[PDB]
Amino acid sequence: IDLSRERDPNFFDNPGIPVPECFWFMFKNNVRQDDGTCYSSWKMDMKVGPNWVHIKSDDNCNLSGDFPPGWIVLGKKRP
Amino acid sequence: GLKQKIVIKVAMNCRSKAMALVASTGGVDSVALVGDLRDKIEVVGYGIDPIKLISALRKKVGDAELLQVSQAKE
Amino acid sequence: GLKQKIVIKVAMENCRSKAMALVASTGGVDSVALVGDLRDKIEVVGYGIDPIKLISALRKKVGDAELLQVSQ
Repeated sequence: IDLSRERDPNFFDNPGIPVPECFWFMFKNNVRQDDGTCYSSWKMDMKVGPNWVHIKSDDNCNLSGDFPPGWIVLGKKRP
Repeated sequence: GLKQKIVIKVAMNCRSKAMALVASTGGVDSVALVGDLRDKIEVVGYGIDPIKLISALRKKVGDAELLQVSQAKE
Repeated sequence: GLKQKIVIKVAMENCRSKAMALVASTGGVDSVALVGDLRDKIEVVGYGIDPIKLISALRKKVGDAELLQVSQ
């Protein structure tokens, strides 16, 4: 898995709220399943295969969460 | 974080119908088709019940799955 | 073919929901966002949106509607 060489997510930034700092990508056995944006130094709840996962973002858009086996979601800088 | 961001996968012209239904919900600031296949609706607003929204979608458009709930932040 | 951003000011007195439904249902629309402090402007993004028909629709079915912006 390599995020430098992942196509930028198809996103829409609501003008009424701050722009999210991070792109994110969801994989099951490294096969990209999903993507979108998120705020860094923040959190979201995401459906990851069968389970809801409370994903934490640090200020470098690194994403920690208790991912089910064979699943991961990875975060990163937006230009 | 008074505003919610909700991402919903919809079996989806179903896009226009799904978009109209969510757009018509109370408290909505924005709806956007997102993802590479444009098979997802991201809604931003206030006082949106995701459960009622998913129910509305399933009875009206077709299969729908809550994917993401997060707050907006200032 | 080109990615268009269109901003329309609409009277809207819950005429907001009807207006957002209409725009959101229009051909080629990717996003609809209420903008301005009073949420009295609709911002539309997409491909192949016809702003003339969109304005006609909004005047016909919601009320006074004004083109503030078209960009791409």
